[PDB]
Amino acid sequence: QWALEDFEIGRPLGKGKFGNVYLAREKQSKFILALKVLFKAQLEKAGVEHQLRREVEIQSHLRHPNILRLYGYFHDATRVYLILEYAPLGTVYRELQKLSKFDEQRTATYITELANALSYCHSKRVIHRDIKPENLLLGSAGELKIADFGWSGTLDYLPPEMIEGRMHDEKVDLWSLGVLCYEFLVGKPPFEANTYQETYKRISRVEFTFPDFVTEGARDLISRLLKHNPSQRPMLREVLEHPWITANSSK
Ligand SMILES: COc1cc2c(Nc3cnc(NC(=O)c4ccccc4)nc3)ncnc2cc1OC[C@@H](O)CN1CCCCC1
Repeated sequence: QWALEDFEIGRPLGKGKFGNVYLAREKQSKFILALKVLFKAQLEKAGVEHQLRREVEIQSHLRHPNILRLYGYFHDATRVYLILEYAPLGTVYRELQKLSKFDEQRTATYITELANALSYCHSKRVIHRDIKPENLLLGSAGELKIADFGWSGTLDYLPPEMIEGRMHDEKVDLWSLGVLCYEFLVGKPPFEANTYQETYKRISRVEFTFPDFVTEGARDLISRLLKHNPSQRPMLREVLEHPWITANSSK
């Protein structure tokens, strides 16, 4: 049983459509964490946000070093509160804008962290279909943390099966992994274009190319992951064992 009076509120970390996220601290022990405040009146209008409740139930039973922890939640008369693990280094997206693009060691280490996390999720019957840089946070040691932002995803990261209105499964996560590996190395997504229509067309036809600096091992992995036919994509164990991943990962 938590209470608002148990925390000291600090600076705003980000803004959303149903409330904000603040840096906070437990008064007594002085423990740093993140607090998200949502307004009921807002939830019960944008839809029947019982979705929040299901998502909170699901997220609170996941324990992995590469998945952001939901420590708990409570509510009062007008607000609902989520107590979250704090990520000191911020978003991967912000880090990407600063460096322009990552080198092979950093990229390979990140892909390894995500495959492990996605593997644990699949065994828990949890499939994302979403995992943008903006939604990837960094811990104290620089480790990746997967957060739950789309609990309520532009075209760039969507797989062919989806925009083509077919049925999907856990194979969408392999596609996402390919788009991300590419964006990390090149600096931008593989199907980006001036119009929505052209992007839709390139994804469906799987039309993309690599800049000259991209390595052959990197091209190999990404070409295997971005397969039109979902069943032609490798298992997560095959990604963790790919020669390019093994050679450049710092472990
Ligand atoms: C972008 O800035 C942030 C968002 C965060 C954040 N956001 C977040 C919001 N919502 C959720 N979750 C949910 O909405 C949810 C819903 C249902 C069920 C479960 C979870 N998870 C994480 N969580 C934790 N830490 C965060 C840190 C953030 O920024 C950190 C920087 O400032 C620190 N700064 C320090 C100095 C150098 C530069 C970086």
